[PDB]
Amino acid sequence: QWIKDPLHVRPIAHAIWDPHFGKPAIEAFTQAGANGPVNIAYSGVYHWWYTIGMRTNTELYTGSVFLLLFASLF
Amino acid sequence: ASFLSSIFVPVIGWVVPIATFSFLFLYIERE
Amino acid sequence: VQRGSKVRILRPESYWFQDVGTVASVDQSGIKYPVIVRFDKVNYAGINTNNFAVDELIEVE
Amino acid sequence: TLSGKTPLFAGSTGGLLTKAVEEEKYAITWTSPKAQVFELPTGGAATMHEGENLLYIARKEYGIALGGQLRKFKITNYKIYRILPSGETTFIHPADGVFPEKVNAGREKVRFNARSIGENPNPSQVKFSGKATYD
Amino acid sequence: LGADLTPCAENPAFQALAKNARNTTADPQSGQKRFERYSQALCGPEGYPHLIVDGRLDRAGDFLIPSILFLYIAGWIGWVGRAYLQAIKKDSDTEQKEIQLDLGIALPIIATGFAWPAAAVKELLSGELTAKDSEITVSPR
Amino acid sequence: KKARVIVDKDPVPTSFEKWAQPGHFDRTLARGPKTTTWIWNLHALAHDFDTHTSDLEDISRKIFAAHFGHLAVVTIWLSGMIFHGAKFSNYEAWLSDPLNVRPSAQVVWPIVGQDILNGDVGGGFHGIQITSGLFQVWRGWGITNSFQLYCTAIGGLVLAGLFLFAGWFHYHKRAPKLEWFQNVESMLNHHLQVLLGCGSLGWAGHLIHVSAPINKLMDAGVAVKDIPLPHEFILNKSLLIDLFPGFAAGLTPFFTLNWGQYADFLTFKGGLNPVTGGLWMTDIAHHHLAIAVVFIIAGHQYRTNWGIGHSIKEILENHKGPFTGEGHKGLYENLTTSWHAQLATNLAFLGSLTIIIAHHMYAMPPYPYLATDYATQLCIFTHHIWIGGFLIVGGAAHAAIFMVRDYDPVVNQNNVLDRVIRHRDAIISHLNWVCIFLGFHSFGLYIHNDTMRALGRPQDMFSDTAIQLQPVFAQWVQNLHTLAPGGTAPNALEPVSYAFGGGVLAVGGKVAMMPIALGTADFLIHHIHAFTIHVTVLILLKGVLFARSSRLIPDKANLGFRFPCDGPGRGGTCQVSGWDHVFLGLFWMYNSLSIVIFHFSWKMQSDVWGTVDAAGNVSHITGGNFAQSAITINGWLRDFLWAQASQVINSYGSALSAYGLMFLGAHFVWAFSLMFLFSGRGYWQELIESIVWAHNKLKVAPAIQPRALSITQGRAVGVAHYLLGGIATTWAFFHAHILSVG
Amino acid sequence: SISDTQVYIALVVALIPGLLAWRLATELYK
Amino acid sequence: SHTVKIYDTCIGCTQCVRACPTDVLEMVPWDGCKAAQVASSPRTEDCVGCKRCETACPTDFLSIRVYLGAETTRSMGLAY
Amino acid sequence: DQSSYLIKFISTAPVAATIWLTITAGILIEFNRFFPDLLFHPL
Ligand code: CLA
Ligand code: CLA
Ligand code: CLA
Ligand code: CLA
Ligand SMILES: CC1=C(/C=C/C(C)=C/C=C/C(C)=C/C=C/C=C(C)/C=C/C=C(C)/C=C/C2=C(C)CCCC2(C)C)C(C)(C)CCC1
Ligand SMILES: CC1=C(/C=C/C(C)=C/C=C/C(C)=C\C=C\C=C(C)\C=C\C=C(C)\C=C\C2=C(C)CCCC2(C)C)C(C)(C)CCC1
Ligand SMILES: CC1=C(C/C=C(\C)CCC[C@H](C)CCC[C@H](C)CCCC(C)C)C(=O)c2ccccc2C1=O
Ligand code: SF4
Ligand code: SF4
Repeated sequence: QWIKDPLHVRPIAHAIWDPHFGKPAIEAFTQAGANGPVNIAYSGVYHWWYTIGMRTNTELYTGSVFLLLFASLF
Repeated sequence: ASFLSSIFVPVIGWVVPIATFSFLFLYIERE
Repeated sequence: VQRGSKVRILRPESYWFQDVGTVASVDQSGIKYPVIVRFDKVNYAGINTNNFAVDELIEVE
Repeated sequence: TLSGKTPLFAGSTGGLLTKAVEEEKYAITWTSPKAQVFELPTGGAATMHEGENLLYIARKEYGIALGGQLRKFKITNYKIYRILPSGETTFIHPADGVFPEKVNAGREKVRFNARSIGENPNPSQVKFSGKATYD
Repeated sequence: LGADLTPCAENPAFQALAKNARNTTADPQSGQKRFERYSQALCGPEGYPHLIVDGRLDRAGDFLIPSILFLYIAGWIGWVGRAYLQAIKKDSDTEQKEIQLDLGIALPIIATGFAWPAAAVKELLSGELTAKDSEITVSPR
Repeated sequence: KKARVIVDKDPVPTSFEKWAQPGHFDRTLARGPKTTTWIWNLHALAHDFDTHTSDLEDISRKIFAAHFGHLAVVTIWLSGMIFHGAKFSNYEAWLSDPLNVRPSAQVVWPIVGQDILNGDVGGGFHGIQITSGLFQVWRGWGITNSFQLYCTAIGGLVLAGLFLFAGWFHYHKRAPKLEWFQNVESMLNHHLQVLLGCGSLGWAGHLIHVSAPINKLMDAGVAVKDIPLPHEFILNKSLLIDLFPGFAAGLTPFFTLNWGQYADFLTFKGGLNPVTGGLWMTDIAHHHLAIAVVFIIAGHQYRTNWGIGHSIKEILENHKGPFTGEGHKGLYENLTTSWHAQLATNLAFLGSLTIIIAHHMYAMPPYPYLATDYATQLCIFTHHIWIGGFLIVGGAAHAAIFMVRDYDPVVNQNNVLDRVIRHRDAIISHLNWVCIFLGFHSFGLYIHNDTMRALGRPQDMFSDTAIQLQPVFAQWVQNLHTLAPGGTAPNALEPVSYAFGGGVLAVGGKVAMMPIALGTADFLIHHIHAFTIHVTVLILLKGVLFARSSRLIPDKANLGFRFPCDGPGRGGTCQVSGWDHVFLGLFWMYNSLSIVIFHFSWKMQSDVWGTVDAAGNVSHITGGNFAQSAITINGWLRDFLWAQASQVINSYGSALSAYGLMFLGAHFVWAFSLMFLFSGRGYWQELIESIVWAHNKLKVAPAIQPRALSITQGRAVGVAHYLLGGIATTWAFFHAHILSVG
Repeated sequence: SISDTQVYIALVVALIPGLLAWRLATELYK
Repeated sequence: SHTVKIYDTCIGCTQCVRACPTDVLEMVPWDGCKAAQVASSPRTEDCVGCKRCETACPTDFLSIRVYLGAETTRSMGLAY
Repeated sequence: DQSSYLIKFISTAPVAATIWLTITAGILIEFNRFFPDLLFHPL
């Protein structure tokens, strides 16, 4: 989604699963066109990954599984 | 797959601490 | 060195290392640090005297 | 072996804890010329008896501290004993009956370095060895 | 010089500030007299005098002249201070003369402190300014 | 034996010799400086008279002479305040228009642009607005012109002169012997009967003859010039009769017990004068008369020279019971042989009294046009709370100093003091627990609330609209005090304070005082006060009870009151001394009182102070935001500190700019303190070594060898700058805020 | 987003460095 | 326990021994100084590491040194 | 002599400093009273 409009869409870091949240808080953290409560990413990883040619969640996923195996090798 | 959050967050929150603190407590008090 | 001789200290752990002191007395015996040297300025403990060996002193006067 | 009656008003919450039963305990004995008030190691004004007094104490420092106070009462016959849970009483101060500040023949030099403190080796020299720089 | 600097007498922001200039002292013209003086300075966009401290002679008043005047007064104070310390060290009760000033010694030194640059050069070119490193106490290495 | 005047003649010859001999008073300091530590020690030991000489008589004389010195400087100060009132104020303008004109008695000189601080304070006058309440004091005194202040100021300078002479005379010329000083029964008799009793009778006199008439006419809207001078009410009785008919009866009703004949000028009205919003002068008159009688009676208790009376020693010795062994036996000797035991007591109870005064003066504003002067109200409350808190910590310090220096085991064996030492582990362990319990069940409720509000769960909060914690006991006491007039105080018309209940009383447009309703926010903040007081006491009590010894250091009394530690051994013994407990208690006293004055400031602005519509609707200064905001830390940060700091931070280019500068200056001094508190001597001495090397290199090495401050001085300097910076910040904050909104 | 299967593969692949991290940690303790 | 080493710069003033709150130190015969006695540390198991002995020592630099080592019940000064 | 004792007291560090810094402050305050607002030396 962020690829299509990088200047207006907010990058999501990860999902929030917190039992302690009330409904107002869940509503408050439901942002950046997410279905549930999420944290906006401020690490600039989206910008970085987009610049270096990644365009799909499948590519990001394949990157993550490779890095597990690369961590495993070390 | 979202249901995994309902499993993992409680495990990392309770099961892992209890298991880790229980073991480390028994290890530091072992004579 | 003898009584009244101004001496510079060569002991590196001495508060007065490379400072001038006056020889108060030299104990005529076989003790390792016979020369009692008084100083104008006190150390961190507030003492102004200390025993030194002749090799730890340079007579300046 | 420890003779002496417990001083009057010797009671306080600053006395022996479970350590005295489990690890080790100390006693300090002294002969007083007269019954007189003295401050206990851990607070409270106790009363010495005329004659042999026995005070149980948690730490040897209590004994040495009280000893210092007994010296102000012109009393120098105080003896400190370490007592183990097996009831193994050991006379520990003054070690050889003479007070350590007074010189006594028979005592050997312990942990004496035949050098000035400036002449210790560098930590780099004794690195990966058992010995320290003050050995 | 740079960053939207104009002469203060040309900057509209300055003139706007000058018209509402607050009187510093009892003198009721002190507010206007300030902006009359500051007109010769370089002003930023907001109309505050910016000082140029690069050693430009046309801006010598900004930092260069204050610098010379400070170094002359500070050097006086330091020299007079040093002079007195060296004077009392030749006496017996030197420590007492530190906390309780010998005005007999101090005031003549203070008076002759105007000529400190000459005294500083003379003492620099006599090896009488510094002590030898071998004769100064240091820590074990 | 008999109390009598017995002095030594010419004990100390007067000469400037010793003025030229700094540190003459201490044998160690007399030898002179070798290091810069000497210069600090000089000031540190200057007034520690017990270390000067062993002789208790010589110490007693020094203390008696020093007190005349301190009375002289306080009289110079009070004379200065009144003089500045007479010469450099808008007092006369403020009398003519109390509600509109702003009190000011400090005019700044026009230099480097600081004349901006001379703001428009009303009465065609430019100066710094004063918050000391001097104008309300002088109005209460019945002072109506600048000449009366000039007379009072000069009178003060003469009294300050007399106090200086007294101090010189009673030290250098006619110094009382120790016998004199130890007449505690005679001193209590004279101080209860003359100082307090006759002072209160005297003042009742002034109130009845001068203040009440002059204030009554001013409240009737009579012009200040038209009001008769205070002596005209004595010389011309007719004028006084017109205001108070009871004076027609003369002095016969007093002697014949027909006291109802004075019911018009000796009242028990209660509440506040509706014109001024202060207490009734006639109530204040009767108070001071009643006080005077009770004091003059009270000060005939102690036996002096005529057998009749109590001996305090016998009273103390007789008060013992089955829990307390010998009871109060030996305490008379403690309090008559140790000045530190008396200073401990007097600082503890004067400090406690000053806090009572703070509370009683806001709730029952005793001066005319005080209640509506919200700037004065806030400032005098905060001021007297601070003085109170410092004095209490001083009490604890000097209690610990007594325990280390002046405590005798022989005098104090199996008495209340001895027996508290013997269960000090039980005292401190229980006080430790109640501190943790109060901490969790007071502060933890704020953390609960912050978290619930943050998680969008206001229904789960501790609040009036959620889980309520109503202070039912304080609510019940408020009701009893509100029902008192006509009921359990039949001859009272109004309650003692409108804070307890009754109506909103309003003077001008503004609320003088109204009922201070207590809810969950008031329950929570009261249990924060309980917490922060119990922790301060834990520190200070631990300081006093473990000053002489502990399970860690048996011979702590030998190390003294003020020593940095007994070395890194036993795990480390940093700050074991009674001095170091005072050091730590000061931070907790500061923390405690900060929340007290913040509580007062916000609660008064949200729930009490504000404007009153013609209809009678009260619009508060912060619109009753306390109930919902003061139940979270975020609410304190946002609605109190952030919100009310707007005035101090936006003060530059105005008459309040000084408070903006003080605010930053104080933030700086506070932060500077952290250098001293967080660091240690070792680092600074090693840095000084290198700096000394450079001074040696250029032959400017001082004869008085530079030293890093002592470990204790490091801490003393730390806590000094911390308290100065912290308190000064709040001072600048409070002023800038309340001089804008209040 | 990524499928439930892909998430389950990642978890199973993550057991590999999980196991090897344990083996390294135990070996480093010796 | 802590280690307390004595150095040959000792003048046998006895001040360290007198200072010690747990009788670690004692004076023993010696020919090295005029006082004809040197400080010794036979009972370092009783040393709490207070460094009162170092504060007492009048020599420059110190002739007695405490090197804080393994902490025990006695060295930690615990009555429990 | 009592004069000598006063002079010694006046010449003591804190009194000497007070007199000297009061004179220094006095000089600076008066210069700024008669010549205010000197941000730089005019040319
Ligand atoms: C890090 C992960 C974590 C997770 C996943 C939770 C989850 C929860 N906490 Mg939180 N909590 C945590 C950390 C965590 N906590 C920490 C660190 C603190 C201290 C700051 C708290 C302080 C806290 C308080 C004060 C409270 C909670 C409560 C809750 C529950 C609220 C949900 C609800 O309303 O249903 C209702 C849910 C229940 C009534 C409980 C469901 C069954 C429980 C979880 C276990 C049943 C037994 C289990 C099978 C076996 C033994 C337990 C354990 C060994 C696994 C929820 C289970 C609230 C609660 O309900 O407490 C019980 C509550 O009052 N928590
Ligand atoms: C005669 C007095 C005098 C002189 C000539 C110097 C000279 C120097 N100081 Mg020293 N210094 C002094 C007094 C003096 N100092 C005093 C009283 C203190 C305590 C505050 C210091 C604390 C100090 C520190 C912490 C440092 C220096 C450093 C230095 C060197 C760099 C310049 C500087 O940093 O100024 C620093 C100036 C101050 C800290 C304020 C000085 C205070 C007053 C104005 C000086 C005293 C005047 C005296 C009362 C006059 C009496 C004269 C009368 C009797 C006739 C330079 C050699 C630095 C250095 O080591 O550089 C290599 C350095 O880091 N000084
Ligand atoms: C009537 C009140 C009173 C009296 C008569 C005394 C008397 C004494 N006190 Mg006690 N004390 C008091 C109140 C009092 N104190 C209070 C309220 C506290 C709590 C802070 C203490 C806490 C206390 C401690 C911790 C100690 C004493 C000690 C002493 C003794 C020596 C004091 C000395 O030499 O100061 C010399 C004066 C100074 C070093 C200067 C003090 C300046 C302070 C720190 C800051 C002032 C800032 C000011 C408010 C704002 C201006 C700032 C501006 C200048 C920048 C002396 C018997 C000492 C003692 O050993 O007893 C035997 C001691 O260690 N007192
Ligand atoms: C915010 C700063 C801060 C805090 C939180 C503390 C906290 C404490 N101080 Mg300290 N103190 C401070 C600053 C602080 N201090 C400073 C700056 C100084 C230097 C002067 C001191 C000097 C000092 C002294 C001299 C003393 C204290 C004491 C105390 C304790 C008082 C008892 C209590 O209330 O326990 C209750 C605990 C709290 C109020 C802390 C917060 C509790 C939270 C809200 C609840 C727990 C939440 C949750 C379960 C966390 C764990 C879960 C997680 C692991 C998943 C308390 C632990 C005193 C003491 O120990 O006596 C008992 C004591 O005598 N302090
Ligand atoms: C403010 C001020 C001031 C002033 C003050 C004053 C002015 C005061 C006064 C005071 C007074 C003016 C007082 C008085 C008082 C009195 C009294 C206290 C009395 C008493 C009496 C009696 C007690 C009586 C008795 C009797 C008789 C005789 C007979 C018959 C019976 C009878 C019993 C009734 C000054 C300047 C210092 C300054 C500062 C401030
Ligand atoms: C031109 C200019 C500039 C620049 C400058 C510079 C860059 C400089 C350099 C300089 C330098 C690079 C220097 C150095 C030096 C060194 C040394 C080595 C020194 C020493 C000194 C001394 C030794 C002194 C002494 C003294 C005196 C003289 C007096 C007082 C006392 C005393 C003793 C302190 C500027 C832009 C800023 C501004 C404009 C102009
Ligand atoms: C900064 C700091 C120092 C260094 C500070 C020192 C040594 C204080 C020195 C400052 C004074 C102001 C020096 C005054 C020197 C002269 C008297 C000034 C003469 C000039 C005037 C007349 C103008 C310590 O010594 C220290 C010790 C223990 C714990 C913490 C700290 C700590 O934090
Ligand atoms: S750190 Fe400082 S206070 Fe603590 S033991 Fe060491 S010297 Fe003493
Ligand atoms: S070690 Fe130091 S204090 Fe101890 S006897 Fe030797 S010189 Fe004296």
